[PDB]
Amino acid sequence: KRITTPYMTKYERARVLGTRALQIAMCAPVMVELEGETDPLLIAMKELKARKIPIIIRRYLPDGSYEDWGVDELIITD
Amino acid sequence: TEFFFHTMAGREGLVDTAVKTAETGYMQRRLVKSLEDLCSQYDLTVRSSTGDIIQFIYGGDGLDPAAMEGKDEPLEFKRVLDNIKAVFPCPSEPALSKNELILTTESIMKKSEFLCCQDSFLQEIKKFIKGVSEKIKKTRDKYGINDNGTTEPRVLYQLDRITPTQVEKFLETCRDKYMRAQMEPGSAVGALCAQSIGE
Amino acid sequence: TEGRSRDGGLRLGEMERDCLIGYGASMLLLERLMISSDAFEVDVCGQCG
Amino acid sequence: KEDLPKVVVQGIPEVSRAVIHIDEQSGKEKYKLLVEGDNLRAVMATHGVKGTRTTSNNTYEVEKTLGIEAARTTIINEIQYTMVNHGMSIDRRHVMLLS
Amino acid sequence: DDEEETYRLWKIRKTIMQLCHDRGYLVTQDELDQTLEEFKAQSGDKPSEGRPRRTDLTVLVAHNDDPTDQMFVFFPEEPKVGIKTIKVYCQRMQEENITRALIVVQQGMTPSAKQSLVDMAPKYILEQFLQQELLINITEHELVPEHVVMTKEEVTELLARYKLRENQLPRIQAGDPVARYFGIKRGQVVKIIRPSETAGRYITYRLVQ
Ligand SMILES: [Zn+2]
Repeated sequence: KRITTPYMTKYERARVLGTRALQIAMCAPVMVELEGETDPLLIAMKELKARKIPIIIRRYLPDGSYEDWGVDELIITD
Repeated sequence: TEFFFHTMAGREGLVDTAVKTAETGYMQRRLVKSLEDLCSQYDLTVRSSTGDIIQFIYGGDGLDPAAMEGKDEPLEFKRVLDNIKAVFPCPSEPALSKNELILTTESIMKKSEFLCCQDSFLQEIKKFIKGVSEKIKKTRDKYGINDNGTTEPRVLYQLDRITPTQVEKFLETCRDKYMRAQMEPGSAVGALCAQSIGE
Repeated sequence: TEGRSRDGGLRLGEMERDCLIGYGASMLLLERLMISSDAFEVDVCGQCG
Repeated sequence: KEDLPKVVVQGIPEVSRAVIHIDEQSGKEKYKLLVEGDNLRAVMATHGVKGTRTTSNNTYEVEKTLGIEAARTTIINEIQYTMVNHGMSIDRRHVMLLS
Repeated sequence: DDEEETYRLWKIRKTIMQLCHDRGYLVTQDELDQTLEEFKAQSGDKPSEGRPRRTDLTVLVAHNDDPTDQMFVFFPEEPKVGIKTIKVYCQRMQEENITRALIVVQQGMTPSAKQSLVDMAPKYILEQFLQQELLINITEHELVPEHVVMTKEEVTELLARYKLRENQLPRIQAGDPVARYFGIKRGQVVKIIRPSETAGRYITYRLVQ
């Protein structure tokens, strides 16, 4: 069973938001409803608010073992 | 003569401001150039680039200094209890006595969600709540207020009022604050040390 | 280039490389010291090195 | 004839001078001994001195006599001592790493 | 005269007996509660009896597990000890067939004797001291925390807990005073119990090289 903390570190927010914002800037599909928003990153954070982002992080341990976690499943606080 | 002596003391200091930056820069360099590589891993150890151990737990307990509300200490218990009373001054509830307080707090903290916490901290909040139990005892002793709730001057219960709803709220809040002050894995603890020491 | 007489942009010294490390910014440090300043592309032989 | 007068006859060769410090607070109005000289092992090896509480400001000696785990503690004491005796506030976890 | 010297003998006896107790060898409480006056009753006097063997001990068998393993304690009387005295104590050891011997000297040792103390007999160990260092037992010192010698099974347990190799631990050099004190052979682990400002103790592991 997974052991690492259930809180999303701030570095994870920054990297998931960056990568998804880059994916949105290309013609990748978008699934949150957009209220006329245009900036790729405001959309990125809207998809974070609605827990729709389709990414999975892979938390590595220093021995080489790891733990997947859905981005839509971590504990997120501003 | 007074002007000449005073300008001598002025120049002495004004020479300093540039000079006292002469050593500061090279502490700022030599430190960070030996210590910027240390980082905090997902297993709560502190490891160098090659993966060797420096510290089995960061700081001994894994708390970052930017989240310390107290004097090097995560909470100020007195402050939190006073705040939580003010925002929820329930007028319906009855006030607890020493016995009900201890039984209530045992009823809550026995649940496993609190057992996941660091035991040191759990015992710490126990010690505080015992402390408040003693004081409510003294007040009720000095005034001899009966616990039945029937004494005509109802205002006597306003003196050391706590109600169960406030106690549960207080415990959940301490749990948050402690749980959100851990050094997040991946932090550059090594370089933060250098900036805090050169500054 | 170096200075305003020749429009040299501004220097991001070693001392800001450090402040950028402390935040744990890994993509911005790369962006601000390689892909904007002087990125270049090179051929390497894998056999001889 | 001019050399022998210089020879040492009694006391620690490495010490320079020692001063008796006095205090006044209500807890106790007592005395304590403060010494300069770079050799701890000698001062600890005499009658009268409560050797198990003796403390040196320089790291190297305490490491040489009490082992590195005592050196690790003398650093942190020393840095905190100098910071506060100026009056700047640095969180202790930030100096513990350095030691 | 030299009342201080008599007290020095008393103190060195006290501390070595205590050290042998902590190390696990044969020591009994009635011995550990001896007083300076009783020792004066047991011993003679500095001008009358002198530095040679009067009240030194060799009763220090490995009472913990196997008494066949045993400590000598030697008190050579000469200030500087040379190679011939090493040979004398070496044959003393060999004919007594005792595995261990602690050595204390007055004013140091000759270079040849210093050299021999590393290779005299790989089957024997001859940790060396001067009375200087034994006037105080460093464990009683404030600045040093408690140590424990750690056992192979717990070695495996710990390095399983963190999934390490023993080269990934912090280090303590053999020559370090407490390392000398417990006489630990290199390649072992020692538990360090750092006191904290609170009830929480800080436990930490350190490997001897
Ligand atoms: Zn080639």
